[PDB]
Amino acid sequence: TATLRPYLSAVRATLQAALCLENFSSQVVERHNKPEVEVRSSKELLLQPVTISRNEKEKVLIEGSINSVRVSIAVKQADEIEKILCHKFMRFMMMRAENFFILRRKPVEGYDISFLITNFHTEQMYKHKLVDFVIHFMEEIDKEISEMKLSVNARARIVAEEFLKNF
Amino acid sequence: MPAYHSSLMDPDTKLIGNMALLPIRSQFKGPAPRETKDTDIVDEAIYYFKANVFFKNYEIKNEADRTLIYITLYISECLKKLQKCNSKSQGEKEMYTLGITNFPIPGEPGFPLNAIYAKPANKQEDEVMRAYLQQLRQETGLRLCEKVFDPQNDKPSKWWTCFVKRQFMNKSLSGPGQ
Amino acid sequence: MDSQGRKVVVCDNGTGFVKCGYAGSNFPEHIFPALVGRPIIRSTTKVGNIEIKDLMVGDEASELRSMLEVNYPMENGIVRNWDDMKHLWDYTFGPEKLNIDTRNCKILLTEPPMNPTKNREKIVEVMFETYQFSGVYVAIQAVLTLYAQGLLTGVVVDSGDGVTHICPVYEGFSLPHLTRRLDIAGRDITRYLIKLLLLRGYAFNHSADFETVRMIKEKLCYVGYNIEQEQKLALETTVLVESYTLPDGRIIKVGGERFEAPEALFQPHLINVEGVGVAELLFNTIQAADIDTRSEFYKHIVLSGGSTMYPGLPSRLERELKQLYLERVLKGDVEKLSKFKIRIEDPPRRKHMVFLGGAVLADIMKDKDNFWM
Amino acid sequence: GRLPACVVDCGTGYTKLGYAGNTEPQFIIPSCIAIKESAKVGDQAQRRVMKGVDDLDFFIGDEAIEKPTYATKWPIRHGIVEDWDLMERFMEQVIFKYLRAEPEDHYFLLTEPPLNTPENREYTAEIMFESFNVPGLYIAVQAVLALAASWTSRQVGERTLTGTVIDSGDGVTHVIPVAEGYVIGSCIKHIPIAGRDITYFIQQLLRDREVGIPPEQSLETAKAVKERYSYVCPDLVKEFNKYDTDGSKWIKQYTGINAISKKEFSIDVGYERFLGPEIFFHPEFANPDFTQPISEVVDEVIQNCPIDVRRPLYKNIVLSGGSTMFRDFGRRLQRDLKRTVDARLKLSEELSGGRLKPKPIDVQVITHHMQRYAVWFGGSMLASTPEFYQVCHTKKDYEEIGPSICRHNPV
Amino acid sequence: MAYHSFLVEPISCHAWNKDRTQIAICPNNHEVHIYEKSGNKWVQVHELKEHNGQVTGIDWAPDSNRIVTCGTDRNAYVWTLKGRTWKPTLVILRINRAARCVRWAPNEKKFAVGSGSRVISICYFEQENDWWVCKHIKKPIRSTVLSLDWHPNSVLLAAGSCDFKCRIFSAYIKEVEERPAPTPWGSKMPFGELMFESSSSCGWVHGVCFSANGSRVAWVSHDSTVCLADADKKMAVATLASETLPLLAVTFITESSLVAAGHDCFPVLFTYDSAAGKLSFGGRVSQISVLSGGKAKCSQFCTTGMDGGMSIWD
Amino acid sequence: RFRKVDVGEEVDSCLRQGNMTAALQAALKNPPINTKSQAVKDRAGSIVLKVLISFKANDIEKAVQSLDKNGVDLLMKYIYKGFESPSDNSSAVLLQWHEKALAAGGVGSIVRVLTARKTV
Ligand SMILES: Nc1ncnc2c1ncn2[C@@H]1O[C@H](COP(=O)(O)OP(=O)(O)O)[C@@H](O)[C@H]1O
Ligand SMILES: Nc1ncnc2c1ncn2[C@@H]1O[C@H](COP(=O)(O)OP(=O)(O)O)[C@@H](O)[C@H]1O
Ligand SMILES: [Mg+2]
Ligand SMILES: [Mg+2]
Repeated sequence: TATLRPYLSAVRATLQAALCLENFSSQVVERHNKPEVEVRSSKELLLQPVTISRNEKEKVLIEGSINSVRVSIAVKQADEIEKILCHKFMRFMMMRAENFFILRRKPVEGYDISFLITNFHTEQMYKHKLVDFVIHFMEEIDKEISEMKLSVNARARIVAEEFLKNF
Repeated sequence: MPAYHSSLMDPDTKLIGNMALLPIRSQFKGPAPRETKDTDIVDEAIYYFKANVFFKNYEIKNEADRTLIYITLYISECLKKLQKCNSKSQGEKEMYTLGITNFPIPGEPGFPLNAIYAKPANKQEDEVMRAYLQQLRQETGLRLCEKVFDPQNDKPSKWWTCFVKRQFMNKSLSGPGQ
Repeated sequence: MDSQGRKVVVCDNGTGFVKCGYAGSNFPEHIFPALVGRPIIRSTTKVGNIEIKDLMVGDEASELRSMLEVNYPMENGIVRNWDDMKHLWDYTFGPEKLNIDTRNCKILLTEPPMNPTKNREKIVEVMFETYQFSGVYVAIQAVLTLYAQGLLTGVVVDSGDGVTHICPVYEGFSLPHLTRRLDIAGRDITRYLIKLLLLRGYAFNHSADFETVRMIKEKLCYVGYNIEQEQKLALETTVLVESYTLPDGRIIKVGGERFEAPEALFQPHLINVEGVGVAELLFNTIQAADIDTRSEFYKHIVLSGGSTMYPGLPSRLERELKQLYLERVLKGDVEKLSKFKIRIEDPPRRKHMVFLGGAVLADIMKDKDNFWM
Repeated sequence: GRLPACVVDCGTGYTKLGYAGNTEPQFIIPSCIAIKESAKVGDQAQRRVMKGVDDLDFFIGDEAIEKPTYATKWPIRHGIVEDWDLMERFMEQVIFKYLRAEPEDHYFLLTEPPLNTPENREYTAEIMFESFNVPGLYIAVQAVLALAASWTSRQVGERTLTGTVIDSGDGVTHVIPVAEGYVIGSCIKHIPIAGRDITYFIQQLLRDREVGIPPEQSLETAKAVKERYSYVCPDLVKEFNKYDTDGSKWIKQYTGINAISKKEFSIDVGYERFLGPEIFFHPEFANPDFTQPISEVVDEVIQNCPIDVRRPLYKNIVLSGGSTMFRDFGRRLQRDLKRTVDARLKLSEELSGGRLKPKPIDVQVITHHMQRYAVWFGGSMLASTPEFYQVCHTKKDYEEIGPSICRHNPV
Repeated sequence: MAYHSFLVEPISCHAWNKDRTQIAICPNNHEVHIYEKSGNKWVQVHELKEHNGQVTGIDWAPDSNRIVTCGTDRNAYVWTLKGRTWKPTLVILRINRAARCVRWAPNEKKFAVGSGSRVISICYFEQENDWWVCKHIKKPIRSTVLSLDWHPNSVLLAAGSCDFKCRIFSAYIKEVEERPAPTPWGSKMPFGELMFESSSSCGWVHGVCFSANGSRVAWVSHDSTVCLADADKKMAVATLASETLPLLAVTFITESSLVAAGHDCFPVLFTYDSAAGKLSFGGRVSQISVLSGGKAKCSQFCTTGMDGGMSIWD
Repeated sequence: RFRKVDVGEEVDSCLRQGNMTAALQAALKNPPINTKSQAVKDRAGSIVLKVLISFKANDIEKAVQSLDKNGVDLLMKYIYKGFESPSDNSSAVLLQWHEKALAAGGVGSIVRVLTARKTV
């Protein structure tokens, strides 16, 4: 229902306001330094979580803190075959969360993938290029899904001829 | 660890310099006297050579090791030349031509182990170093000529030439350059 | 200082670090590792122009370790190479570093408790048979903490490089039978960290490498506050992964090993040692004490020694004691625990063998120092 | 169940396949896969990525060692699986072609090299449960199986259940102590010296001396001389003196066949024979940064074990994996240990004035015919038991938890 | 303006020598480095190594010429130039959590360290034991303290809490001062008296500053507001809502105009109307300090950011 | 053992009056922000999203521009409420208000939504 260009622009601006991190040594352990969004041990360091949504299926949650922000996405599963392709796409990507440095090794329940951005990343990597990555991820993922669907048809169509032809 | 360290450092032996001055058995001339027993520091470096070059680490256990590591490097330099020799007779004279070359003395720059050898402080050590280190080389060459050239054809023997590529802890007596 | 103008020095003789200063100084002047070593040729290294002595010692032997086969003369508090031990002191008092260079000035020694008696006595020999010192004393390593902290009652937890000790002191009385040792100290945590990085495919094996994983340990490691929370944050998210640069410039990466290694202090069974973790060995010590003294030990836990520096260790330690007291004293009467006043002295200054109380408050001039006899 | 379980042991040199209960592995094959190749059609636009059904044109095992038109790949290195794409293609063809097993109806026992990271135990479990729908998997410690192979083979009067096993396969050597059926996990040591690096050392040592070896076949001949002529010697420098003086006869000849021209070629075989096996005793010959002789690594293990089990461990050292087959390899390790142990007791004699003489430790190093497959044969005798079927993870457990059911390991 | 980059990584805090000819900056590590104006370029001259963790605050006492530094190490040290070497000095900070901020008072006899311990520690020197000893302002603090600024009287201390509120406390140490002169923020001031507290309830306060006439404070808040509060009026606050990103640092530049910087990475400017109390925005990362002229009439200022380096302005 | 047991813890009359901009100006009169109430917060949104969906695109520009700065900040909090459970197509309209509202309020009007400690 909602078109792509207005929806993406809204997510960009919100995420630009949330990416305002600073370093913060924790209050509740002697000198540990940890992302407040994950440990949630303090509860005045947390920002109000906000959702942007294109329709009832596609939405983004932006959830910030003085030193960290978490972004979690859900994508339109347009048919049964696409659920399986999508889930496995995430797993093989998420399996390299040590190279996608902003990526959590697990999604949030009810979300398909989720990024944890700490102050160290926004100090060590160009902020506007991380946001461009998150936007680019949404610009492509349903093209990248559909391309596998076209190829999975082709594989089966070859396998059928390879069996039937030898009769 | 268990590399072959120098055996001969009996404390009754004189110990001139930063290295064991030792009684090099030769008909050449120098500051060191003549050993009479059948075993000697040049024979020791020759004997242990094929083993020593594989050990990638080597301590200085005593002063005689700072001799032995230098004899080993010169032995390698012998092979770097004898391998080219067309016959044993050339392998002798073209070895003497190497012995009387101006090798960097350990305190001189361009020697590879300047961290490990102290400077010779005065002429009566420095000139002793010139007259000792040549007496090492002059003898060391004449001993390899007899046993690198296997007697059937004065080929430089293959087994020895294998070691031409291998250098004792990858240090070279060519220094930073010849 | 002395009315004779003599100076007085403290040596911690530490199993890993010798630590030296003059009496009354709030700081040591020199901290340096106890390494002693000989030059060794190595294929993997270019031999420099830097001169290597036939025996490097101390700080120099640490920076030039890449050329050196290095020993520790001290192991687990017992001298195991007495010749390198002499050479380490001969370096300490020589022209280099703490240049007293003399017999006339006094030295304090610190010995661990429950120390094999011959170890103590050989030190007292060489101090008078070799340096011919004018004044020497051997102090109970545990009491020096409370002198520096300015206390008289409390239980001293003293995790050095070699061995961990717990020693109660009550209003200045030594209670010896409540001494305990735990054989987990900074050295074992280092070797255990080597093994943890070996699983991640980094090989460290030279003696020169041991100092490198120590420098890793000191900068990246920490003790988990709620070990379940650390494990979930490792499993769920990447933030624990952090880089380090080895001497050759390999940009190695280390992860949950940052907390899995220090945890061995609370779980000796992760290493081969069978026993109880520091918190529970501390709790059993207090519980063995005579019943009225326990009320004060809970309020005056005192921390000493570099292996207590790990981020969060005071917080982790306090949690295990509160939970132990809930489980075994209040018998799960949870809400009562608001009454359990417990406090840990964890002052950020914690090379806690400073000398002020032990020297100047003990003698400006006195018959206490042992003397040539 | 009625159908037997599969036992699939994968090493970095070889893999070993068969159903449980057999006495002996039904396939021994090299751990190699030969994928299809192209004239730079794979490039910066896309590397080794296939389309349609082009990915299924490949082979594994000896069917892949000698095919001309394919690029040979070796997925397992230092025992660890390095490229799971090739390993999964390898596993499929093992199951659906070599074993003929239907994965949905046979339990699998599959082997862990004691070094491997937990992530690799997740990924290997993800294969069998989520790719193949195996009904249940178990991941076995290779060393404990090797001990069980000795245990069932050796005489019932000495079935000690206690010993140190040395498992020098290819990849990495493990030294592992087991006391009365429990792995002492704290004491396990890894030595990087293994059959590959002994091969590589011999390969370099030849290629410097003996050029004439064709580049396609350097590796084959290096393996041959390692297997056929190499031995652990009595004293390193004393061999060099014997090889100089009796060079007429300690030197040997190997004749190879040129794979392309079918001309023969010959090489003189010499110092290669005793260098190599002595890399276990002088690891710095092959690695910059390991130096303890194997005869002194094994001592440190026992000396870290609990005081009661120490002597029994010396009484029963078991040799496992192919590289331990070298001539005299047992004799020398026993001599070095014996010379170390009784000298250690000589100290404690003097610290007690000779007032009491300790009962000297006897040391035994034991060679047995299973050595080429003791890991699989142990695996088969385990997976036969009705107990085994309950130690395995049932597939539902992979559904309720994640793949994390294989995070745990006994180290 | 001009720009220079000292390092790739964040310059977490800076301080200046009295005559500005040197700066101290922390290279995102457990040290502080001092640079000298050797030409246009900067030369590193000294290196203070003693901390055991990342430092997060510096102030370089102008006349006393001594540097205070604190950080997550919890330790703070005051550094004396004992000849050609800076030597540290112990401070018995009783804090149990990470230190976060430090500033010297104008009389240079005391300083204060903020921390995550939910306290401010005021410090003064014991002569008899060579260390600096602390007293804590502790009562209405309830979250970490992010920024400190000292009133011209060296007694009143404004403090930005991560508690959505800006507070002013009398840090009157009787061991160091006569009872302080009367002030519009209130004549009643023992140690730890609560002089003022912001009306709002949202957004962390990153920065606070006192005008050179102490009657106006302004503070800068993560809800993208700058506020100024006036003691010539009855402590009346006025707030400007703005369309910028959050601002991290603020300082006065005249008695009635103000300057700030933040996550937009550029300076911005405000004026304060004495009549209506209305602020206004004039426009144009992590610190601002006036280089010449103080808060009475600024003529240059410096800014250092996480993006690296410092800038100097007009 | 021990370490297991954790310790340490009116609008319709303006709409149908045609100048429906006057309704939205009235809809901002009912903020529940300060209250502890929760059922009222569910009422507050429904009274506004019914208004937001009524506008023609010829007006949604001025309907923002006629607000004060508080009005825009007030509006953005209602916008981020409808996204939490869209109607069958109403996201198509909220994203169109968002375009206008963010043009007037800038990203600063978002930040004091993220930091808003009490909300409608
Ligand atoms: N900041 C630190 N964090 C963790 N470990 C440290 C730190 N500083 C020192 N250590 C460790 O503490 C040990 C040395 O402590 P020390 O008190 O000097 O022992 P000893 O006095 O017995 O030699 C070493 O293992 C060293 O690595
Ligand atoms: N006669 C032999 N002497 C010494 N080593 C051998 C001999 N035959 C085979 N080998 C070694 O045994 C290895 C066989 O594989 P193995 O090590 O048993 O399994 P894995 O691949 O699991 O390590 C060969 O790679 C080779 O290195
Ligand atoms: Mg100590
Ligand atoms: Mg194997």
